[PDB]
Amino acid sequence: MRLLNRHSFVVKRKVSEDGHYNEDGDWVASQDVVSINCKGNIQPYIKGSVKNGTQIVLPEGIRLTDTRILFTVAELRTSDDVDWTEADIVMIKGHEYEVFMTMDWSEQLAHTSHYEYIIIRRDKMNAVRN
Amino acid sequence: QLETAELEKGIVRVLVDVIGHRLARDKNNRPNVIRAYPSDNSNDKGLKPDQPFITVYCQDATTPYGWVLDKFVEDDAVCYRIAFQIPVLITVNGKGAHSIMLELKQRLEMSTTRDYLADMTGASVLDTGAIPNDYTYLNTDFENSAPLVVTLVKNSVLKDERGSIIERVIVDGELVYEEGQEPPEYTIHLDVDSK
Repeated sequence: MRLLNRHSFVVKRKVSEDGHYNEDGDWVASQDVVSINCKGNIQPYIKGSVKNGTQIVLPEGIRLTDTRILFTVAELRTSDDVDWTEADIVMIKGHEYEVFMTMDWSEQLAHTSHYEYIIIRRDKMNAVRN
Repeated sequence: QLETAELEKGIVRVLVDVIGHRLARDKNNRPNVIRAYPSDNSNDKGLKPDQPFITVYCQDATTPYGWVLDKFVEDDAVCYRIAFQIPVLITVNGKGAHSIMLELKQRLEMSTTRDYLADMTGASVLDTGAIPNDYTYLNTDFENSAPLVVTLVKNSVLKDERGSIIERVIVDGELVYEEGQEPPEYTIHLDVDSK
């Protein structure tokens, strides 16, 4: 019973890596997004500044943010400006997450090679298309 | 009407045609002119484009020209015209950014370019600031950036859907001999219509 596959989530990958800038000037993300279940371990990230499940009392309201670490064997990507990659979205309890920062232990050992990801909850924002 | 989003869109199309022969091309062979802080629906961010690319950013929108420039009456609606002044920040990033930025300045003064910019935006250039040759340290090397603050002026016309203009006047007047005289000496009743 590997702990590396305890939790099971759904990842949205922008498979059709297009991500072009329209003639007007705005950003048009990939039109084709697929959602396939993966497996991994999601744990709170405890390191100094990083805040987990912390409500921030702004003079505009109360915003909530969190940062979890993700141990998994899947090769989730992150937004890259050279290969025109556009990150991966993890889901916990419905809320969308983003894979900022990556550690790549892919080849090192035999039965223990794994990726470590830092997933961050996406802030609430009004959505406009382009 | 004035919309900052539309103004930035209009500028980007102009910069593509005006200064495009010196920037980079994407997979659709489109010169890399982007709007600042790119973002699609919700939180879908935008990747940093290739080198020599141009970023357009409308800094703010001030009105130092008075609250209302004029108030006219359209068909059946009162229309206010306010005068705005929009500082747009055009910045070129990449190696040899200063040379690229200098060409645009010497090209933003040509009458043909400004006439093109006057169309599809509706604004006219007021002045162009100075170009600082900026070197910033990203992670390993220094990225050249040449910001420039182009100041635009535009008139925005908005209609007040609660105008209800005057079309009839009813005047009641009295003539007296001294201040008082509860019974007026002569009474005037007027009724003027637009028909």
